[PDB]
Amino acid sequence: GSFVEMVDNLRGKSGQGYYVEMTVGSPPQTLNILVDTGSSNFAVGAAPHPFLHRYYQRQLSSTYRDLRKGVYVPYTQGKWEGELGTDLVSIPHGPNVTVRANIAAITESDKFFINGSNWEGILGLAYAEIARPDDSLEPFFDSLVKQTHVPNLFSLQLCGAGFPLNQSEVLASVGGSMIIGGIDHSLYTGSLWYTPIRREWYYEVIIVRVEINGQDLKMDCKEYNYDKSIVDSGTTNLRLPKKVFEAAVKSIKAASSTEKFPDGFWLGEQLVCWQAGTTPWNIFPVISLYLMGEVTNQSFRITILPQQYLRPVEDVATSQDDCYKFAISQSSTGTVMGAVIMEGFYVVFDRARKRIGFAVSACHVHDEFRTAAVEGPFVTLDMEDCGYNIPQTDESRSHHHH
Ligand SMILES: CN1C(=O)[C@]2(CC(C)(C)Oc3ccc(-c4cccc(Cl)c4)cc32)N=C1N
Ligand code: NI
Ligand code: NI
Repeated sequence: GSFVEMVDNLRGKSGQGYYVEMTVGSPPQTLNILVDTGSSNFAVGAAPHPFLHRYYQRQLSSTYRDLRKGVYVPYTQGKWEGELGTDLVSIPHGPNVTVRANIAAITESDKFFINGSNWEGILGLAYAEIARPDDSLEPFFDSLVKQTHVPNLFSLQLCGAGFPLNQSEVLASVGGSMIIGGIDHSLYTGSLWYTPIRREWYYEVIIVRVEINGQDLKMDCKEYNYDKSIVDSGTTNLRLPKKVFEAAVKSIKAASSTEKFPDGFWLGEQLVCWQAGTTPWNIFPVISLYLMGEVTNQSFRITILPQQYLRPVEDVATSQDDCYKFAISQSSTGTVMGAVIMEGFYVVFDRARKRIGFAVSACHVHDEFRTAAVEGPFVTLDMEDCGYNIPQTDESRSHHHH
């Protein structure tokens, strides 16, 4: 219940992801790698790029093997692509093991790397189903478990920033822990509650109820999971399906109505500020997501504060003020529980038992009046099915799974 060596092994800049130090090759080449529960490839910069100080040099590794197959991964704003291979991989502030893993050597990319983020690659921690080019490319965590005696579980404590801030010219530093193979009891307090992983592709879960400041949104619960709900350390915001987003914003606007913010604020495109230390936290409501319990007809709730959904961004021009970005945003691809959710909680990705645990994080930002909370059970007699079934395309139906 104590993993001192892996506590505080995450770093990053606010809004630019949390990364862990990894080594690749023989002798070990250190890179900073974004921890991403929303994808399933281990992919690292492997050629010069303007935003990289360093990259994986395959020619310098005696243990590198080329798989003689390329990989191309487009997404909304751009792409990464490169060459598949295997090499020896370790996590210096992780388990004392070295594994041979698939590595996608990124040779070309567009709007992938971010100036100043300080990471050079991505560690996709989700399941094989969503790996590229296909599900036969074994993800890193699968290789780790198979090759070692590391328990099939990892846990994440993402610790977000708060005012006062150290620097005006750079983004706020963030920290956290990725405990590989276990649960560290110093990272949480109170009860640890589990929700089932609905299906092993993304870390998919089911939300059964949503409340804003104690008030039920009263929507068909399938709307909350349209077309999926996932836990994603590779997303900054809490992202909500259109209908849910609009309902949530209406409620948050109403509660906070003493303050008249520009439309740009609610779109996440503009900061709002108060004089240092005077932020009226109490005018902003708590948000509770009720997640399906392990027991039929049970749920538990995770509750977050405005300290989680209003992200601190220090303004060079107004460094005397505390300024915030609204970090709840609209989705067309379902609910995404990103850093806005995860920074409230210690989150246990219990792959062995097909479940995700939540407990109050020992590092969450709060005040003297309210705390992020994990509470249950809530019993609902004859609880409905809140899961959505994504329409099956012919292309996906046509795949064989041998
Ligand atoms: C949603 N999501 C992505 O778009 C993605 C997809 C992938 C192809 C792995 O590329 C990236 C790259 C950077 C970030 C990023 C960039 C800045 C901050 C953060 Cl948290 C992540 C997120 C992703 N992984 C995700 N989970
Ligand atoms: Ni080191
Ligand atoms: Ni076949």
